[PDB]
Amino acid sequence: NFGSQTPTIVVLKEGTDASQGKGQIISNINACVAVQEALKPTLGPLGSDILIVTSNQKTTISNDGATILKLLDVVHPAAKTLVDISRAQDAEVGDGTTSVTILAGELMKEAKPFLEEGISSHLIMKGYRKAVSLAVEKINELAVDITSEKLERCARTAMSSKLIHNNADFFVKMCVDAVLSLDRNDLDDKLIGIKKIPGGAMEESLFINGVAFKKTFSYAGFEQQPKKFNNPKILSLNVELELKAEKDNAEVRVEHVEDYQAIVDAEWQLIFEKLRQVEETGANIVLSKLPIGDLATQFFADRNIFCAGRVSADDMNRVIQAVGGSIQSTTSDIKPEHLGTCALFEEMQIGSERYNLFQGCPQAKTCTLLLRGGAEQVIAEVERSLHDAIMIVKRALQNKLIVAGGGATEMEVSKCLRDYSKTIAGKQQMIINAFAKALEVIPRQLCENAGFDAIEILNKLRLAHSKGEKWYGVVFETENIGDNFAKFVWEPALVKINALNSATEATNLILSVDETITNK
Amino acid sequence: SLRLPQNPNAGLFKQGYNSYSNADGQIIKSIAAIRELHQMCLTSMGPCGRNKIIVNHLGKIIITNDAATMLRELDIVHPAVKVLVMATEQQKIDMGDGTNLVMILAGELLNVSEKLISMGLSAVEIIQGYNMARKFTLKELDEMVVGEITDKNDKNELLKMIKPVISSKKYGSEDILSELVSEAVSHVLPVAQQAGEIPYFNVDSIRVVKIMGGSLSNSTVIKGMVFNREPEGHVKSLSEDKKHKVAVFTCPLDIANTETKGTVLLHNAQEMLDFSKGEEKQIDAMMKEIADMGVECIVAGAGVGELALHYLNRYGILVLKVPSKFELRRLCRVCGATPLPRLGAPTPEELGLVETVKTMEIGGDRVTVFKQEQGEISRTSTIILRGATQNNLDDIERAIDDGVAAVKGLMKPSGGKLLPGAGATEIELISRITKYGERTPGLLQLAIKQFAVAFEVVPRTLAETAGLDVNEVLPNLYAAHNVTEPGAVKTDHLYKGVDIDGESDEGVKDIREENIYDMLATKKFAINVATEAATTVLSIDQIIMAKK
Amino acid sequence: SLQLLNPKAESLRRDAALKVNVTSAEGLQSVLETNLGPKGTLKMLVDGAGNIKLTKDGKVLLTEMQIQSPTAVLIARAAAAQDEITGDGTTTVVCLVGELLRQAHRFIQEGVHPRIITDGFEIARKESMKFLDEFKISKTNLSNDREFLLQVARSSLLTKVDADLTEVLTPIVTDAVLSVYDAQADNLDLHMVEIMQMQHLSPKDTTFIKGLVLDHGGRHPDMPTRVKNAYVLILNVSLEYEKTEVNSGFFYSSADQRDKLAASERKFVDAKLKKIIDLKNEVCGMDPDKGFVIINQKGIDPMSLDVFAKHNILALRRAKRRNMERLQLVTGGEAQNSVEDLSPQILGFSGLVYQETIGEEKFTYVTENTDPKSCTILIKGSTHYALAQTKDAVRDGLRAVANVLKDKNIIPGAGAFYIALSRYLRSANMNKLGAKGKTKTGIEAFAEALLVIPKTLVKNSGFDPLDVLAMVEDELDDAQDSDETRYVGVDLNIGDSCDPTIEGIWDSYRVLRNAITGATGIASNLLLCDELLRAGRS
Ligand SMILES: Nc1ncnc2c1ncn2[C@@H]1O[C@H](COP(=O)(O)OP(=O)(O)O)[C@@H](O)[C@H]1O
Ligand SMILES: Nc1ncnc2c1ncn2[C@@H]1O[C@H](COP(=O)(O)OP(=O)(O)O)[C@@H](O)[C@H]1O
Ligand SMILES: Nc1ncnc2c1ncn2[C@@H]1O[C@H](COP(=O)(O)OP(=O)(O)O)[C@@H](O)[C@H]1O
Ligand SMILES: [Mg+2]
Ligand SMILES: [Mg+2]
Ligand SMILES: [Mg+2]
Repeated sequence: NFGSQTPTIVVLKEGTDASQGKGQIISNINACVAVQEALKPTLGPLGSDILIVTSNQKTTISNDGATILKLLDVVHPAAKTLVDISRAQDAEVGDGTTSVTILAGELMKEAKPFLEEGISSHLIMKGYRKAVSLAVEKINELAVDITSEKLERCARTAMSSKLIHNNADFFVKMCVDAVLSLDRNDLDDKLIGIKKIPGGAMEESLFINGVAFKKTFSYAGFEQQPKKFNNPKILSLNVELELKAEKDNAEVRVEHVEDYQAIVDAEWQLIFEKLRQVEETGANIVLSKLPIGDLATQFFADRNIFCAGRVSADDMNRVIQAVGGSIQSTTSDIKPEHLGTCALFEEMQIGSERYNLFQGCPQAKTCTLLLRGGAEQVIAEVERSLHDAIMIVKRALQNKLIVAGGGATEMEVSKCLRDYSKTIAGKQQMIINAFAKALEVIPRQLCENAGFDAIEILNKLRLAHSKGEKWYGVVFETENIGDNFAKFVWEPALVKINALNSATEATNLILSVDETITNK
Repeated sequence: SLRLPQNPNAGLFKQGYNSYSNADGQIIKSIAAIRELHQMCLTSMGPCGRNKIIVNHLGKIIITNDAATMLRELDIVHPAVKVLVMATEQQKIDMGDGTNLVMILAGELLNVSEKLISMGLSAVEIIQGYNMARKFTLKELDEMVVGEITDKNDKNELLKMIKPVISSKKYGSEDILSELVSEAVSHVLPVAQQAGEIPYFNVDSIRVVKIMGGSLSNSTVIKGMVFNREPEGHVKSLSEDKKHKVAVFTCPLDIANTETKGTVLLHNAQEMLDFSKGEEKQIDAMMKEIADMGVECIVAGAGVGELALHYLNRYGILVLKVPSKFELRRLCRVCGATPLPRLGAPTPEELGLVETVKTMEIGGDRVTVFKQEQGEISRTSTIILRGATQNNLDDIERAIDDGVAAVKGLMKPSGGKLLPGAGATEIELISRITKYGERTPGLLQLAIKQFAVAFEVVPRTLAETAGLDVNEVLPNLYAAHNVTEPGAVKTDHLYKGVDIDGESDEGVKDIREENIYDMLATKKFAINVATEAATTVLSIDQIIMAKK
Repeated sequence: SLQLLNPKAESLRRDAALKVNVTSAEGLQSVLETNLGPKGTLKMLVDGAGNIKLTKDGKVLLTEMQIQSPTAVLIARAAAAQDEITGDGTTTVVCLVGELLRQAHRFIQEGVHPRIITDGFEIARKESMKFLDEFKISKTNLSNDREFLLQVARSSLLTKVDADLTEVLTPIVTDAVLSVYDAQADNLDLHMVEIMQMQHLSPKDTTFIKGLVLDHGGRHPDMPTRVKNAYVLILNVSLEYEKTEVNSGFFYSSADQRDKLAASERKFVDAKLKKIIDLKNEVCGMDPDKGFVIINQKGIDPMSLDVFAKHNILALRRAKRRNMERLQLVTGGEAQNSVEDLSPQILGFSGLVYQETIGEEKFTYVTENTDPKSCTILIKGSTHYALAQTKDAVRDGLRAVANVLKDKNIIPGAGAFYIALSRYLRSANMNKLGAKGKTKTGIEAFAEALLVIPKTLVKNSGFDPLDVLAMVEDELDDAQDSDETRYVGVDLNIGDSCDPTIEGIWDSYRVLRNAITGATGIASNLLLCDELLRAGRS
């Protein structure tokens, strides 16, 4: 009435995306199948890697479902479910991140034609949620209660599909010793902190019973100190050893000029009193989070006392557990008993960077190896490969469960699901059998990357499960199919349980969605 | 002829202002504007309801099946639709249960009102019709009630309460999700049987901490609480029994600096020598009175200094950061400690009791646990919720808030007063309200009649979302109520309802053995606020907007 | 609702459309009502080309100025139909429609439906016809008195120009319809009078000519301008051939045949002109003071002007189509196209024919006819706008005096019919109601809307309308009881009531008929209009 136009009131804002119809949920499935296609050829040892460069021109080379999806800023809402399960699988277990993604995409891709039919959404979710309960129980029967024979074999399989798989003869021998230093019920991940060294060859690495940290600063009296101590003693400090303000303030009134000379000498008196208390206990190695001034390091440089600074708190916490000492933020409360010790000390040239080596302790909680390589991605790939393998042998100590690898777990579970679907209820026979053949995507693509024909493989797996009761899987060496127990290929069961639970939770999340709202 | 005069005397108001009167079918358009988002609610009610993706301008996504939650993020232009947003927001704040109903009922009252206004009924009579129907609706809800709880704590009774509530939001498996709530409700309640004390319960007591990884079956019920903190000095498993003591300080563990220009002043060298050692001896002397009381863990409220930390970890005193007000208050309720801001001796009566403080790897990050034991129970327990997708953690967490909100419904009224669910409570009111229309004379009878027709949406929605044909399932259910109460007592035709999965025909095998019911307090305010949503939209005949 | 069909559409419904119809009518009323009466103001229609024109008629003001509003287009179209059939009373139509919508909208705001309001206007309209047929008076026009036609013409021409020019021009209007009359057939043509546009001495120096006046002069100097006795001869075929319909060409065999084929065209010219020369000497040879003029519609060959110039023959060309009917009515001749048959009986007669050189052109004057059945009016003026002003004055004044002969009845003017019709439409007892408390609302609205005409005349004169109408009301209160039929008017000189019949103000019968009928129909349909819409493809 107040205007000749009379505009029609739109419900939502301008620019909001479309709504209900035909093809809304199918677009979310095709969006997941699109992301699933990129991670498709990266499966198994005979796969490939993915090269990505973001907007900031940071090069990265990897074949991990979490790392590839982390750098890619995914804006599609349904596609970020794959990002969440990858980080959830990477945070806890650290292996098989991909096998969780290429599996959830197949369940959603297998749910595509059922959604085109008149099947409701809840019927498909009830099938997977009822079938995954039997798959978890079936994997408990596939897994063994192994206790005999007292780590070595589990690490070789976790290093697959990336760089150090071929060098497993050298890296697995020292990687097993990394977790044996850690005792039960603690399992501290920060003690396995490893740093970057651009330059060198990966073969020249070695095992270290302690820590090796960069100094990150050149002091005036650094060269005067000896680099080799026969019986060193470590003492960790936190007080700032330099001439400056004492406690967060600076204001000094002086009336007489005779006392003006004494107040300056008092500052010189207390700073050497602070340093002399460190000298009297016989601490050869001095370490502090805060900076150390030139006055202190030259006082230590005269009488053969090494010192260093500019280190992080995470590095300091690794130093205490390696030497077995403690933190002392006051020089007056220093006692002889709290000083850590080791066998020897030697500063070595490593990639044009100096590192203070500690090794030979009788009881060390720390394993820290120097990663040297040609490119910055080589040292990064060796880190992620070891970080994924160290989690497997870490949790192998927590519980002793072993299942057959090479896609053998998926086939044995699928056969019982076909028997369970054959028996009862009629309607869900198509859904469970659809879940069965969709679960076989792991050995499907594992052989396609090997160059073998999938029909001859998949026909041999099904008809040979009777004599191949449980340990029946693929073998890449002889170009044939046989028992995996003789080949000594092992893998834990925790990757399989979390994969199906995360994949079943991922597909059921957006299967209960038929809408998409995007404001602005 | 080439151009109109374009609404003269339009300069009375600005060009951006527009009027919208009842004529020109605009009230029909407002009903159609409700119909746009109301159909979105059809596929979100019930156990087979489908969640919704809502991508905000910031990119924060929340996937959900609940009305009140989804309507917060959507920016709405139509004011009549915003009445439903604030009506459902009132439903979530007060009762925390029955928000789709507020949306699906009040939208259908406007739908059937589209037929009434088109027939020629005045708007004043329409409000009088639903108000007279509301007084009869709330009256009969108290009459057809069956069953009661009568016990605050029981293993089997809580399965009847929590399970029908969380069945709508993230149904999944029934037992693994219901046991996490029924175990946590028993921990926080002050039972105190045979004392005559007033019960008390807080919604903020039970709180869920989201941790990625794991699976839904690995979720456990923690007696205490949890944060993602790191001890500063050292970590301790604390295998020593003979329980430790707890002292809570809200001020930082440091020297109480002067609020007005705290600056050093040293006139001579004698003060320079003693000022460095004076701070060490002063901080040490304050820790002696604290350490002699046998305390081994202190929860700090703000940043702690390094000198104070050096004397705390000397005697093995754990340090915990809680840099906020509510995070510090929730922890005192567990151990039952009374904080004091002074840095002196904690009082022995005020010291808390915690047996063990463990630090283990759950989500890959460092977390600190405060599990109590059966002896010396505590309140404000937490639930470790494990899942793969962060979006699913958000909706399951709000399902616990809805379940915890349902436990609040037992404290204020005299008891439980459960009703039959699965559409049985809605379909019974259709016959009672229809009979009420026949008893009253006047032109308001059509308003009473259409009020009953609006209640068919609950069985029609559950039959549509369940993948069944509503034309056959709905009238098959009417046969149970068209055979009305014969001369025999103890008639069991009231428990007939719809069924999502199973037998043909659909009248469910009772909602009985199934153990699904509804709360009276939810239905009272839901029908009240839903009628107010339709009252305010139908009572207004002119709408004025600005800038659009 | 209309925006869903066409977003580019608009609609005003049931309150905004009513204000548009009433405000556009009142806005059109407030601008155009000032021209009503003799004291009205003059408007200057200055277009983009700089053409200046003075007028007071609402037809030409609305024709040149395009109307943007949709309501006023319907009122302008009503003024067109009024000016078309009648030629007078356009200002009364727009004032009645504006006042009827004003008085009606006063009651629509009181909660009355437009249907019964328009029902009262139609009953009030039919009641006015039963009042009008009794109010008129019959006179005998067989006497053909000049005094009645002068005062009737003076009433119509005073509303166009001031007094001194009206007295000069008011005999010209009465002289227009002297001989044009037929008692039995009752046929009277208005288009036979010819309006010539020319610049001369002044507007106040015009005069009436009995015979015809053409705007074409003699091409050759040798032909005589003064002719004492002329026999006209009507030609229609072109003496100068424009083009041969069948294509042809003269292909000569030798140079000797060139001038002979040029003479072949001379033979056909001499063939048709020889009968013209034979027609001259057939009447009488060597007769002084007896010319012979030829009026041709199409062009004349300049080569043939020497033949007409030797025999002293006046030849004119490029005459108008409607003038061919006017020649036989004035001169008493007979129209002819070809020259196959000729005789002295078909020829007309004229007592005096002369020409005058005014500027770069010459005008032919033919006067002194025996029994001419037509005439002409020279519109002389001192400018361009006075010609159009006097042309509109004559074209509006010819219809007022011509209607007296078409129908002998005539209504007194000076607002006498509008004042007398107000009382008659006050109380319809049991004559024509139709319903209780419904039709009477429209009867009151129609009665009050008719009295705006005498009030508008008083507003232009500069006196109070309520004061001068109070004595008019008091006069007619005692006139009914005095047992004497008396018609009262409105005198704008002193501001006092008057007698139209005594003073000399009259209105035509067909003006009030079409004005009340056209205004009531447009006022009814605009009240029934509840919504305005627009739609189309740009
Ligand atoms: N030595 C091996 N022989 C056969 N199959 C293997 C071997 N090592 C790994 N696999 C298979 O490769 C699959 C993927 O494991 P892996 O490469 O460690 O992680 P990702 O899933 O990220 O590729 C597993 O399902 C496993 O069965
Ligand atoms: N398994 C089931 N069988 C039959 N009816 C059910 C089942 N689960 C839920 N319902 C019914 O569906 C209705 C959904 O209520 P709803 O408004 O979604 O609750 P909330 O307020 O928690 O969202 C309930 O009132 C209940 O009666
Ligand atoms: N001299 C006059 N005195 C009083 N009224 C007059 C006079 N001349 C004209 N009128 C009134 O003006 C009205 C319209 O006359 P006129 O102006 O000639 O037509 P129009 O308004 O169409 O130009 C007539 O109804 C008549 O009553
Ligand atoms: Mg791997
Ligand atoms: Mg509920
Ligand atoms: Mg006139």
